[PDB]
This record gives sequence, structure tokens and C-alpha cells, in this order.
Amino acid sequence: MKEIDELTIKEYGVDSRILMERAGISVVLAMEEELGNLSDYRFLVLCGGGNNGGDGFVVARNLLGVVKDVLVVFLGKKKTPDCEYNYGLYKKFGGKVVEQFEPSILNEFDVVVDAIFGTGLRGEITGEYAEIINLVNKSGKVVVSVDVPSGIDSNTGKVLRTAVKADLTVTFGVPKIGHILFPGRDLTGKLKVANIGHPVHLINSINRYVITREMVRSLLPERPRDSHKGTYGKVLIIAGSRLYSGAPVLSGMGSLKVGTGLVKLAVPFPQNLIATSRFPELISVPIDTEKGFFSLQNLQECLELSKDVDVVAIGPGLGNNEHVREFVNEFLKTLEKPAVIDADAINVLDTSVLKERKSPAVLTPHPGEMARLVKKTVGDVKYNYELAEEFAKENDCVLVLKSATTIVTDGEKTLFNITGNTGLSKGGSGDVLTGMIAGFIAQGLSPLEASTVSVYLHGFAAELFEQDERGLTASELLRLIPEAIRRLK
Amino acid sequence: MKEIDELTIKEYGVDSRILMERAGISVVLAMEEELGNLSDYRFLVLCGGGNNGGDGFVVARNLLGVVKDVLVVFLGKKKTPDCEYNYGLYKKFGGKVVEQFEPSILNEFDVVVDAIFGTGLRGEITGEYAEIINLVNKSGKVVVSVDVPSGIDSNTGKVLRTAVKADLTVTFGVPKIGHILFPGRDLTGKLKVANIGHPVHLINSINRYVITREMVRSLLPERPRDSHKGTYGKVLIIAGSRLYSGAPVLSGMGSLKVGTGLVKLAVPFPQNLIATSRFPELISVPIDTEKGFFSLQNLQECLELSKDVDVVAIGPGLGNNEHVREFVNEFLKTLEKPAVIDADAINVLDTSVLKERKSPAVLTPHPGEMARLVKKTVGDVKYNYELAEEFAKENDCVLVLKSATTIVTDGEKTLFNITGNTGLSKGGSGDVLTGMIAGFIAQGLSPLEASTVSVYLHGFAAELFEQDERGLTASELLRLIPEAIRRLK
Amino acid sequence: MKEIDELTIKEYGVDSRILMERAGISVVLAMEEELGNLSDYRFLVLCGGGNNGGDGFVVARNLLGVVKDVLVVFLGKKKTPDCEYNYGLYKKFGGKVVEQFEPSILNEFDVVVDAIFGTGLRGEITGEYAEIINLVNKSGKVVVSVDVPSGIDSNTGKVLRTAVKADLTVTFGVPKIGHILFPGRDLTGKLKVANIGHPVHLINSINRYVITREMVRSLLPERPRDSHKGTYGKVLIIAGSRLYSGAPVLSGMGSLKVGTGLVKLAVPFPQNLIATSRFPELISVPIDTEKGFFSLQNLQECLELSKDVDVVAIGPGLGNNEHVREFVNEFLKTLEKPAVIDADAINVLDTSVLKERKSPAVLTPHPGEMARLVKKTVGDVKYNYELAEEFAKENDCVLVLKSATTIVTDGEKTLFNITGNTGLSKGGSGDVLTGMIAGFIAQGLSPLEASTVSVYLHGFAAELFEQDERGLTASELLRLIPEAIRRLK
Amino acid sequence: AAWLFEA
Amino acid sequence: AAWLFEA
Amino acid sequence: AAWLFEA
Amino acid sequence: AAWLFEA
Ligand SMILES: Nc1ncnc2c1ncn2[C@@H]1O[C@H](COP(=O)(O)OP(=O)(O)O)[C@@H](O)[C@H]1O
Ligand SMILES: Nc1ncnc2c1ncn2[C@@H]1O[C@H](COP(=O)(O)OP(=O)(O)O)[C@@H](O)[C@H]1O
Ligand SMILES: Nc1ncnc2c1ncn2[C@@H]1O[C@H](COP(=O)(O)OP(=O)(O)O)[C@@H](O)[C@H]1O
Ligand SMILES: Nc1ncnc2c1ncn2[C@@H]1O[C@H](COP(=O)(O)OP(=O)(O)O)[C@@H](O)[C@H]1O
Ligand SMILES: Nc1ncnc2c1ncn2[C@@H]1O[C@H](COP(=O)(O)OP(=O)(O)O)[C@@H](O)[C@H]1O
Ligand SMILES: Nc1ncnc2c1ncn2[C@@H]1O[C@H](COP(=O)(O)OP(=O)(O)O)[C@@H](O)[C@H]1O
Ligand SMILES: Nc1ncnc2c1ncn2[C@@H]1O[C@H](COP(=O)(O)OP(=O)(O)O)[C@@H](O)[C@H]1O
Ligand SMILES: Nc1ncnc2c1ncn2[C@@H]1O[C@H](COP(=O)(O)OP(=O)(O)O)[C@@H](O)[C@H]1O
Ligand SMILES: Nc1ncnc2c1ncn2[C@@H]1O[C@H](COP(=O)(O)OP(=O)(O)O)[C@@H](O)[C@H]1O
Ligand SMILES: [K+]
Ligand SMILES: [K+]
Ligand SMILES: [K+]
Ligand SMILES: [Mg+2]
Ligand SMILES: [Mg+2]
Ligand SMILES: [Mg+2]
Repeated sequence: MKEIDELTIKEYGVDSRILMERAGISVVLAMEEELGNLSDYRFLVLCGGGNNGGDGFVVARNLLGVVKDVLVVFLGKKKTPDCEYNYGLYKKFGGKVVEQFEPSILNEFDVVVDAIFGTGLRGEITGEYAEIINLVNKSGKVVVSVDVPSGIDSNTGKVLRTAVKADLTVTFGVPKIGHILFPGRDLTGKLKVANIGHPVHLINSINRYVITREMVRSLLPERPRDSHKGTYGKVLIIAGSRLYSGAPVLSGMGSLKVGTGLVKLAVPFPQNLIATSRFPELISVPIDTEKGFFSLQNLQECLELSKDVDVVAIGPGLGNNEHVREFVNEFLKTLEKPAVIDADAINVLDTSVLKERKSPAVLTPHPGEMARLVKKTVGDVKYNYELAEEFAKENDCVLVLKSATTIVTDGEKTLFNITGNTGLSKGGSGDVLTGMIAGFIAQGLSPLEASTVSVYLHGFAAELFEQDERGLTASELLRLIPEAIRRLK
Repeated sequence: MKEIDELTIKEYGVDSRILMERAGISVVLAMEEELGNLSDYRFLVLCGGGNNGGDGFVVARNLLGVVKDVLVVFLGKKKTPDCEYNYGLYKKFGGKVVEQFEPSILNEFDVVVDAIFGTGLRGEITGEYAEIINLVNKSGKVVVSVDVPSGIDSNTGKVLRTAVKADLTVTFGVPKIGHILFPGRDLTGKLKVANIGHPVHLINSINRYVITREMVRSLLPERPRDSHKGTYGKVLIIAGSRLYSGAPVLSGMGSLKVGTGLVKLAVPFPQNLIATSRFPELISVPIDTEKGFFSLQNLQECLELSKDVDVVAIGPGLGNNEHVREFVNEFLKTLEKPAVIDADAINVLDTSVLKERKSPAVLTPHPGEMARLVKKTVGDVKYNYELAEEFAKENDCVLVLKSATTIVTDGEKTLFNITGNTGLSKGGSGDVLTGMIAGFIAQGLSPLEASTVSVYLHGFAAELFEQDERGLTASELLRLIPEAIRRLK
Repeated sequence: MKEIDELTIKEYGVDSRILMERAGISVVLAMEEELGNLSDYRFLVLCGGGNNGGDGFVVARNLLGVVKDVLVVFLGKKKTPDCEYNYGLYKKFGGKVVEQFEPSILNEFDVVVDAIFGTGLRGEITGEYAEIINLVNKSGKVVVSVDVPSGIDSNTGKVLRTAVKADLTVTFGVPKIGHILFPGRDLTGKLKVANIGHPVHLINSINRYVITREMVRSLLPERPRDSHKGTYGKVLIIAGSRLYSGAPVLSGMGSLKVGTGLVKLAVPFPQNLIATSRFPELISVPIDTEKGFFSLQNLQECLELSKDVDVVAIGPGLGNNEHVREFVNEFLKTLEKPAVIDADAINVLDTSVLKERKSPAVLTPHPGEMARLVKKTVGDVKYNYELAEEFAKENDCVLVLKSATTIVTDGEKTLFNITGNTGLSKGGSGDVLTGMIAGFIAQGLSPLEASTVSVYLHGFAAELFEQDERGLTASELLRLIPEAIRRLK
Repeated sequence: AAWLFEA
Repeated sequence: AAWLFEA
Repeated sequence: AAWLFEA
Repeated sequence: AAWLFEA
């Protein structure tokens, strides 16, 4: 986006002042939309020395004579040319600027406009800056942040020592990664993205996207009237064990609820019988095992069952022991179908196998599984989109790194999902998503498309739960999937 | 509360007449709120010789000239100074007092104000007093009791031979225990608690409380958006047997419905398979047993499973035989996690083990289980808050003594729960509560907080049942939990 | 009312502290009714040294621990015994008192409780007291005045140099005259009258009343089904002139709209024809006059027309010249029917004639007509109830002294009317009231009753006008009378 | 509605 | 609603 | 409603 | 609704 601004100025010829003007008025309009008539409110605008502060001077100036009171506290020690120009305008228009922040000053104002730091933030916030940000956070005033809440790293969403907690953030051109990833997503509050005049061709040249309702609607496969189950594909799910008998059921119904024609589970006997006692629409094939876990002795039977399907999902509730490891890796090495690899199949995966496979794969780890897979700490991998990209590219796969914001990448294109809620923070919810992904692949979507549609729908079904989110379970989530699909059109 | 009155008079300096005036007008306002305009009704005020009667004289006096008719029947044989002062006022204001109660007198009145005995009741009611109370109970008039219905012991809620059955009770400062515990809770009818001017600091110094909606709302744990199942804890439930295969399922879902991240059941094979056939979100680990019951041979496996959880619940449907006793006691002696101990685990518990444990415990007996645990009769223990307190203190535990009013104590603080209905009087309902408590502990609440929130929510879910309460079963209760949580905010 | 307090203490035996307690809690309850939950608000209680201030200390004390903040500013220099007792309680309860009023102190509070002066006000307010009252009036805070807004003389409603402008006034026992008469009526804002425990017999012994809906409803005459116009009486109106041709019409319809059976107007020809062209239900008798005004030559004809009626109204639009004077006075001296005397008939009246008359009279002056009638200034007579009383008694009449608050007295009983609005401040409205009064007399009400019902209904019809009050005219008022009557039951 | 307050 | 009465 | 447009 | 702001 910094390249976007500079191309818009230097190559398209839009004066940098025009961009800054448009940015500032966008903030005023956004605030009006959110607060109603502005004329009753008193505004305290906190301006740094950079262009974020310059946008703040534009805000301040456009509120003069229209609101109850405006005051700018200028917190920097030199001004960029556009900030300087706009400071000069604010003052020529009769605006008051002070350079000392007084704790009690919060008292005489209703709204704080946070134009201290935007994308130009570098390093931890300390000193007076930190104190002022902590004072604003303690104040209980309405806070509107310009571009990004000051203290959020716009590339990662990390907090740099301290950051502003905004009620409303107005950003320009496109959402920034730091609005999308936590903690920054939380500090952003309500996000509005304003068009400030960049050419549409530049705005669309960005390669990292938020998954939106319109994108998912255009990816939903068709349902031609003259169809039959085979039109909508076939999934095999290899899942479960004597310890984990529920996982297969949740994955299986996940595929059926998104419209797959046929779903077959391969589960150790007698645990396979659990699935059809719940949902008799499922086929649950009994696998004879020595000790209740898949092993190499089941390899041939599973490959055989794979012949008649379009996609295989593997991993939920398999357990993680050496015989599962041998089986999973030899299976995936020979399977010549797209594979969705989850849970214990990731825990025992040899990544060399992904490089050997001619057929596609999707991997669906949470950060603990991703950490073990690449031999790093959870903290190293969580919300680490660049590592996810690198991984997907090196291993020729789609990687779906699950968290409150889920990252979906094939190494070239990266998408972020922001649907869902804490009801999904409960065992079983990942198992459902695995079935959803396999299902959409079976229906004809690419691995990346299937993953994109599934993470969105999965999170949106969670939001449709009627009662408090914390009581959502996977079985209820299943019931909500078709309502999510209906609402998506 | 008697200490509260006396400190308010002797140390804060509020004249005792002022308190009595405020008490009496509170009763008039309460009656108006409940009956609407008072001016149509005829009032019969039954006054004893004590300060309860003195409050009644205030009521009578404040109705003079405003209602259709007032008559006081004075039933005592000497008057306390404040009763005497207020009798004198009633008479100076033109009020009629008689000292003979005539059975037919009920005929000419619509409302009986019961100001015979309050907290000054001592001993069984006999003689004319009993006859008059029985006449009022047979009369079908509207009955308003001042402070406590006459005949209820305000410390225990027991009926002293006979007691007034009130439509409305107006009490002062705080609810009394005898309004909260049965039978007194039933005879109280609708309870209003009036502020009569005690300093708020004294009203808040009471150490026994009714669990309220606001208290439960402030205890509900947070659901931060950037979370995952591990944020919300892990529960192990050790439960069931070849005889009792349903108990594990109800406890497990109890923990999941209150928002716990992960729940594992350890149940004897093949009964463990019952859980996931119903609710595949559960993990139900098969335990190999000799005869369908837990025993010492399962000790090591259960401790192993305990390593990866935050809390262990034990007891529902274990059965009660010697090998269960050996296992439960050795397990609890070695377990170094909080424990929720219910049902057959209480039936076989050696209480010495609770004293040895460094980790916390909650015990959840009904009165029959509490009776066996302390070697007393059900009648000795039921609604016996002081014994519950003593027990919790001596054994370093939280005790949740279940009944229509549930008592929750750690020995220092005691809380009373009044939510719920007779739909919970049916097998399975206790099993659900056990899962709820373990769940909230896993989410980070203290044993006492978890118990407090759980008993309230459990009873309130029962009240949300759409049809007649008697047809409520545990499975429906489970479905209602998340609605109870939603309504609580 | 000061006698009422003292009889209640000294003769009925109610402790003065009990009265003061009840007063203060009444204020708290009134405020809650008006503001909703109090717990969010910060209260500044302004207390004088007298019992008004003592009531304020009770208010302050009862808000402690329940609201956001309470502060008492004590503005007196010695305390009455009950104020002292209650100050002591406020302080024992932990309350903060200051004795210096700081202008900026208003800033930190939402509600001002005005307990500076009540009925004990004597003389103009000056000095710090005046400054504090002016500061509160400039503050835009919510103001609740205890008993009477400080600065209003409770006997007259006059402002003593300066006075508090209240949003809500809570007064005790009965409304005071200074709440009813302007300017005090305006400074009172919303008035609540609290029962603080005076015996009802004393509250009812007051001889000056506000006219209420219930009183007017009980005075409305019956309409027996088997009736005819003669059941409902006959009115003669002697009115109008060549200058004032509309007055007769408005008076006439005023009598018909309140349910009179028959109305005859005597008006100079051809002006009499104006009435029936508008309202052909009227009988409008042409009177032959020399120059367009009534004179002695019309005396005999008017007495003749009087024979067949129940009441005569005289005066609206007669003009005021010597021949009208001769006619009006000789007519009233000979008329042996009740007379309603308005407008120019009052302007030329010889008051000796009222003393000679055996038959009753009602006089309906505005303050300018009353001033001329008794030879005083408008300022001497306006809202002067005692002069009105004296006049009615000396002249054996009912006097209806019109203004925004209308006074109705026969010398023994005095009633105040508070219905109406500024739509009645427009010519013609008095003419309508004259017809209303005559009408109700014709229907069988006493002069005093007729006057009481008419002033209330007349003002209430004005309030029923659908559009802005300032566009109300007399003709629209006429149309509204029967709706006012319907709503009154 | 009327025991305590007249409007 | 709550100065005088708790429900 | 009124910062940008008057009706 | 969408020329200036995306939600
Ligand atoms: N961590 C920090 N502490 C103090 N000042 C900072 C910090 N980071 C950035 N600044 C100052 O704020 C300036 C501008 O921020 P911003 O307005 O977001 O940049 P730009 O001018 O690129 O839009 C930086 O160039 C720098 O001088
Ligand atoms: N969204 C997430 N954010 C951070 N850590 C996570 C997330 N999901 C899982 N983890 C980490 O992984 C661990 C739990 O995973 P693990 O027990 O390996 O597999 P599962 O819990 O699915 O059986 C936790 O310790 C937690 O730190
Ligand atoms: N707070 C949250 N907000 C949004 N999505 C969540 C949240 N917590 C968990 N999820 C989603 O729920 C699913 C959890 O999957 P996983 O971590 O594999 O759990 P499980 O293996 O217990 O079934 C993922 O899709 C994750 O993105
Ligand atoms: N069981 C009883 N039978 C008859 N009279 C009783 C009984 N218990 C109490 N009383 C009488 O009623 C009196 C007052 O009751 P109450 O008004 O509740 O007490 P207090 O005056 O402490 O408020 C007692 O002091 C006693 O003389
Ligand atoms: N709320 C209660 N009040 C009184 N007694 C109870 C209550 N709950 C249980 N009991 C007593 O305990 C006995 C039933 O308990 P028990 O059979 O030991 O365990 P459970 O019935 O849970 O299997 C009954 O005899 C009954 O008297
Ligand atoms: N009438 C009632 N009103 C309120 N709660 C009740 C009622 N009857 C039973 N309960 C509640 O239901 C639960 C019963 O638990 P328990 O007595 O252990 O029964 P079970 O073991 O049959 O599952 C307890 O929480 C108890 O407090
Ligand atoms: N005009 C005034 N200026 C200053 N102080 C006054 C004025 N009028 C009255 N006061 C003081 O206020 C006192 C009490 O007023 P209030 O409380 O209404 O009287 P009471 O004690 O009779 O209720 C008076 O007795 C007097 O000392
Ligand atoms: N409600 C009132 N308050 C004060 N003065 C009044 C009122 N009504 C009338 N007057 C006084 O009387 C005068 C108008 O009366 P006048 O011209 O004698 O009779 P009318 O105006 O009815 O023809 C005005 O100067 C005014 O001061
Ligand atoms: N502001 C007001 N509020 C209430 N009543 C009013 C107001 N102004 C005038 N009135 C009423 O309207 C009538 C005016 O009568 P009068 O003064 O004789 O006027 P007119 O002679 O012009 O018909 C009186 O009843 C008076 O009480
Ligand atoms: K900013
Ligand atoms: K009683
Ligand atoms: K006052
Ligand atoms: Mg998973
Ligand atoms: Mg039980
Ligand atoms: Mg007039």
C-alpha cells in the first residue's frame, strides 16, 4: 500500500495533498455514520509528526465551526511536508494546537481522534507517547483511529509495547494485515475502508485478501436440476480409533452438509457403528484392526476404497503411534487422489511425502500441529502468514492454518478468514471443517477454492447459533451449515 | 440482622421509631405495588406485643382515612416501647383496636396483615395464637406478612407447630434464612426486601447470600476472541459402569454446554461407546475392566489421563462396591488436580483423603449422600447450613448440598440458590450439574465460584423449559443451558 | 400547613424526626419516579440551616452508598434541632459536607437538590444565597426542590429577589399557594405532593383548594333520560352593540355547549342577526336601540324577557357609556334572577347594587376589570386571593378573577384553577366562559359550583386543541367543550 | 397509585 | 426501580 | 446527517 | 451504498 500511494502520486500524478485531504474527510464522514450528527461532540485530535498526523490535521480542520469544540495536541518534534501544510491550514482556519498533553485534558472531550502513528510506526512505543496512549485507553472516551490504531504493527497485527484500543478505525484503500490478525484485529474495533482515490487497478493488484461474502457466493458450485449423487462427488474419510470414535462422524456429516453426493468412512470396528447409529445416511465401513488403530495391514483395503472416490480426507482421531505413522505415510505416498490431511495425519506426516505426491493436498493444522510439523514454537508460527506461504510453496500444497483468523494459502495467493466466534473453540469443530473441505473438492472446486469457501461458511454457521456462543457444539454447527449456505445468497 | 438494627440505633444514632416507621410504610408501598390502589380494600391487621406488632400498628395507622376499613386485633399481653408508642399513634389517629379475635371477623375484610411474630418468635405456637393462624390460613383472604410469616423460624425456615401462609412477605434490610430454606420459603410467597435506612456497610457485612443474576453475570468467564479450545480448559470425567451407562454422557455434555474446550470421559468398555453415539463431540475412552466396574487395575491409566487435563470429575454411575471404593480413594489421594466428587465417589469416599489432598475439591451430595457421608439422618442434614459450613472448613473443600434450595459453602462464605423447579427432581439432573462445575473450574473459576455459577444456571435452564416442568429430562436441560447463559446477560 | 405540622407533633404525638424522615424519603422516591434508577447520578444537595435543610440532610443520607456521588453544601450558620440531628446522621453514615460553595462545583454533579429555604423564607434573598441560586439556574443541571423552590414565597407565589427554577418540586401534605400562583407556579416545574403522615382530617381542613378532575366530575349535573329542554334550564344573555357584534354569539354557544336547554340573546338590531346566521340553534332577539347600544329605554323589554329564564348573563360587548351604565345598574337592581356579570357590565357596575340584590351573582373580571372595580392598580389585585375573598364576602357574590391561574371564591371557600394555556389569551375566550357559567347555573348548580366546573372545563377544552395553542380561537374552543366533558368521565 | 403521591 | 425494594 | 450536505 | 466505504 505504501507503493500504492507512491505510484498514485509519482506515476498517476495525484497531488499528495489531495490524497491526504480525501483521507481526512473520509474519517469525518465515517465518524458521522457512526456517531450521528457531530455538532454536539467535543473532539481531541492527537497528531504525530508524520502523514498519519497530517491526516489528523485535516480531520481537525474540517470539524472547525461545525462541532462543539476541537483541540489538536501535537505530539511530534518535526512535521512531514504534508503534515506541515495541513497544520498551517488548521491554524489559518482558527484551530487551536497545544504541544503539552495534560492528563485532565481528556475530561473536556467526548471523542479522541488517534492520528499519532499509522503505517510509519517503527519499534516499541515508549515515553510520553506510551503514557498518552495508556491515558486514552483508561479514559472511556469514544476513540477513532486514523488508518491503524497507534501501536499496532500494520504488517503483523502485533502490539508494539502499547497500542490504542479504538471503537472505530478508518483505513485507506485496503485493509491492512494488522487489522486482520490478532491482537490488532481486536484493537481496531469497527473497521471502515475508505476509497481515497487510488486507481482501482492498483487496489486490486494486492495479493493478500480478506475472504468476503461475495467471493464465497461466486465460488459456490452450481446445482443443476438434472443431477444425481455422482454429480456432487464422493468422499472417503479415513478416521477414528478405539480412543476417538466421534471424529469420523463429525467429518462425514461435514461433507454431507455442504452438498457432497456420497460419503464413506473407514473406521476401526466396532467404532464404525457409532456413525450410522447417529446419521444412517453415512456409509461407515468397518476396518479390522489388531489393537483399535489403523496400521500397515489396512493399507491395501484403504487404497481399494479410494479407487471409487474423488477425494480422501485422513487424520481425525487416528491416534498417533508408530503404526499409524507407517500407514499414513505409505497411504499418502500411493494415493493418487486429492488428499485433505488433518489432525493425527499431520502429527505423523513425513513432509517428503508431500513433495513426492503428484496429486494435490490440503493441510489443515492449528498452530500446535503446524509448530510440530515445522519444528518451531507455537509463537513462531501463529499468524505467521509468510511461513505458511513458504511452506505451501515448498510442499506444493494448500495450507489452512486455523485460528480466530484463519490463513489459507497456496504460496501465491493468501486469504484471511474473519468469520466465526469462540463457540468453535471446542473439540470437534476442526473435524467438521475437514469434511467441508473434502466435500467441496469432491464437488469440483480446486483445493484452494474449497478451503476458502469452507473456512468462511464454517465460521458463519457458528455465528448463526441462536443461543450463547459458548454452548455451541459441533453437532449444532452441523445443523447450521445449510442455513449459512442459504444466507450466503 | 438483630445486631444490624442495634448498631444502627446505638452506634449510628437512628431513632428506633424512625426504623419502625420506615418498616411500616415499606409494607404499605409493597401492598400497593401488589394490589394496586388500596382504597377499595378492607384491612385486618393482627398485631403481637413486640416490634413486629409495632410495625403492624404503623401499617394500620398509615391506612386510616385512605382505605375502606382498618381494624387492628391486638393479640399480645404487653407491648414493647416502640409497639406501645405506635399503638398510641394508631389510637390518636382514630384507629379501632380490639383484643378478642372472633372467627367470623375474617368475613368483613379483604386483606390480613400478619404482624403477630417476626424474628422474635421463640418456640412452638400454641393456644389462641395457633387458632388465629389456622383461621387465617383457612380464610382464602389475601395475606401480607410483616418481616417473616408468623410461625416461621427466621434462622432455619422451620415451621414452629403452625405458621401463616402469606401471599406477600415484606422483610427489612436483607432476606432472612427462613425465607430461603423450605418450608419457610413456601410460606413466604412473594418476597420483597425493603431498605429501611440501615447503613449500606452493615447490610453488606452479612456473610450468607442468595445467589443473584448479577453475581452470576459478573463471575461468567470472558471469551476473548483470539482463543482456541485450550483457552477454555480440559475436563476428565471418570464415570459409569455396566449398570449405569448414561451418567458419563450427561456429565460430559454438562461441561461442554457451559463452554469448556475439551471433555474426555473414561468409562468401562463397551459402555464408553454410548457417549459418542449420542454426542460425537465427546471423547470417550474405553477402560478395560474385569467385571464392568472401575477398580485398582485402572488406577494407573486414570492418573495418566489426568496429566493432560485441568480438572477431574469422578463418581456418576461408578457403582458402589469395594473395588470402586479402593480405586476412588487411591485415585483421589494421588490426583494432583482439582476434583469434583459426586454420586458413588461420595458414597465410597474416605474423608481422611480430603484432608490429605493438597489440590482443591468440590463435593456435590444430595442430603441422602451427605447423611451417609457424615453418619447422620437425612433429617439431621437437610438444609443444615451450619453442618455444611463445618464440613467444608474441616475438610478444606467446597460443599454443594443439593436440594430445592441448594447450599454452597467453603466454610467462610455460604451462598443459597433459589433457581430451578421440580423438573430437576428426576434422575440425571445431578450428573449434568457435576459436568457444569468441572467445566467452569477448567475455564479458570475458583471451586466456589464455579459451584455458585453452576447451581444458578442449572436451575435457571430448568425454568426455561417450554412445556410442563414435570416432563423435563436431563437431555432437554442440556439443550437449555446455552439459552440460560444468553439470558443471564 | 405550619399549624398542621405542629398539631401533628404536639397533639397527635408524631415525633418531628419521623415527619422529617418521611419528607426526605418522599423526595428520593419522587426523584426515582422521575429520573429512573438513581445509581448512575451524582447529587449536590444544598442545605440551609432550617427544617428545609434538615429534609435535605435526610435526602443526602438516604442516597449514600446507592448513587454515584453525594455532596452536601451547608449554607446556613446555625441548625434547627431536627436539621442538626439529621446532619449528625449524614455524617455518621460517612457523608461529606462542605461549607464553601465553589462555582466550578456544579461541574461534577448531575442533580442539584435544593433544600436551602422552604416555607420559612422571610424577605429578599441576597448575598451568597442569591449567588448560589443564580449559579444553579445558569447550570443546566436537573433541579429538585424540597417543599418549595428556594426564593418563592409560599403564601403568594412571588419571587423574593431571586428564586430557584426547579424541574421537580416535592411538597408535603398539600400544595402551597406559591406552587399554584405565578411566578411560583412556573418555577415549581413538575409538582408532586407527598403524604408524610399527617392525619387525613387535618389535611382536609384546609379551605383553599386546587380544582381537580374528580371534583369537577362529581359536580357535573345529571342527565336523566326522561328529560326535555326545560329540564336543563334557560339562559338570557344581554350582550353586544353596534361595535361588538360577536360577543353575544360566543357567550350563547358557551351555554349551549355545556348542555343548557335553551338560550336567548338580546342584542341590538341588526347585530342580533349575526348570531343565528352562525348558529341557528340560538334565539337572538332584536332590541330596538337609538344608537346601537342598550339604554334605559330597553329596561322594560329586558325584564320581560328575564321572566321566562333561570339565569341572566349581562355585559359582553355592551360598550361602556353613560346610558349603558344607567341601564345595567337599573336592570340588576330589579332583576330577581341569578346574574352572571362580565365585561362592560362590570366596567359600569355600581357595587351598591350587589348589596341590594336578593338574588345571587357571579362576577367574572380579569385583573384590569377588577382593578377598575375596586379602584386599585392591576398589580395590587392580580393573584390577590385575600382581596378577592373580601370582595365576595362584602358583596354577597361569587368572584371569578381570571388569569392563567383563576381564583374562584365566595368569601368562605376559595378554589384555584390550573387548566388552560395561552391559546385562551385572545379575545373571545372570556365571553365563552360567561356563557358556560350561566349555563351550569341554569342546570341547577350553585353559582360557586357552576363557576368551579366552568373554569376547569374551559381551560381543559383549550388543552385539547390539536394544533399549536397560539392559533386557538374562541370558535374552536366552543367545538372542544363537549370533548372536554366526555374526557372528564 | 396514590398512597404516597398526589400528581 | 431499586432504592426501596429488592425483588 | 449534515457535515457534507445541506438539503 | 459503496463508493466511499467498504464495511
Ligand atoms: N516507535 C516509535 N516511537 C516514537 N516515534 C515513532 C515511532 N515509530 C515511528 N515514530 C515516528 O512517527 C513518524 C510517522 O509515523 P506515520 O505518520 O505512521 O508515518 P508516515 O509519515 O510514513 O505516514 C515516523 O517517521 C517516526 O519519526
Ligand atoms: N488457535 C491456537 N492458538 C494458539 N495455540 C493453539 C491454537 N490451537 C492449538 N494450539 C496449541 O496446540 C496445543 C493443543 O494441541 P494438541 O493437543 O497438539 O492437538 P489437539 O489439542 O487438537 O488434540 C495447545 O497447547 C495450544 O497451545
Ligand atoms: N475463537 C475462535 N474464532 C474463530 N474460529 C475459531 C475460534 N476458535 C477455534 N476456531 C476454529 O475452529 C476450528 C478448530 O479446529 P482444531 O483447532 O482442529 O480443533 P478440534 O481439533 O478440537 O476439532 C478451526 O477452524 C478454528 O479456526
Ligand atoms: N412461641 C410463642 N408463643 C407465644 N408468644 C410468643 C412466642 N414466641 C414469641 N412470643 C412473643 O412475641 C414477642 C415478640 O415477637 P417479635 O415481635 O418477633 O419480637 P421483637 O420484639 O424482637 O421484634 C416475644 O418477645 C414473645 O413475648
Ligand atoms: N432433596 C432431598 N431431600 C431429602 N432427601 C433426599 C433428597 N435427595 C435425596 N434424598 C434422600 O436420599 C435417598 C435417595 O438417595 P440414594 O438412593 O442414596 O442415591 P440416588 O437416589 O442418587 O441413587 C432418598 O431416600 C431420599 O430420602
Ligand atoms: N424441586 C427442585 N427444585 C430445584 N432443584 C431441584 C429440585 N429437585 C431436584 N433439584 C436439583 O436437581 C439436582 C438433583 O441432583 P441429584 O439429587 O444428584 O439427582 P440425580 O443423581 O438423580 O442426577 C440437584 O441439583 C438438585 O438441587
Ligand atoms: N431571606 C433570607 N435570607 C437569608 N436567610 C433566610 C431568609 N429567609 C429565611 N432565612 C433563614 O432560613 C431559615 C429556615 O428556612 P426554612 O428551612 O424554610 O424554615 P423552617 O425551619 O421554618 O422550615 C430561617 O429561619 C432563616 O434563618
Ligand atoms: N391576566 C391578566 N393579567 C394582568 N393584566 C391583565 C390581565 N388581563 C387583563 N389585564 C389588564 O387589563 C387591560 C386590558 O383590559 P381592558 O382593555 O380594560 O378590557 P378588555 O381588554 O377585556 O377590553 C390590560 O392593560 C392588562 O394590563
Ligand atoms: N395564559 C393563560 N392560561 C390560562 N388561561 C388563560 C390564559 N390567558 C387567558 N386565559 C383565560 O381566558 C379567559 C380570558 O377572559 P378575558 O380576560 O375576559 O378575555 P376576553 O374578554 O378577551 O374574552 C379567562 O378565562 C382567562 O382565565
Ligand atoms: K493512528
Ligand atoms: K409476621
Ligand atoms: K427549597
Ligand atoms: Mg483438529
Ligand atoms: Mg446424583
Ligand atoms: Mg372579557
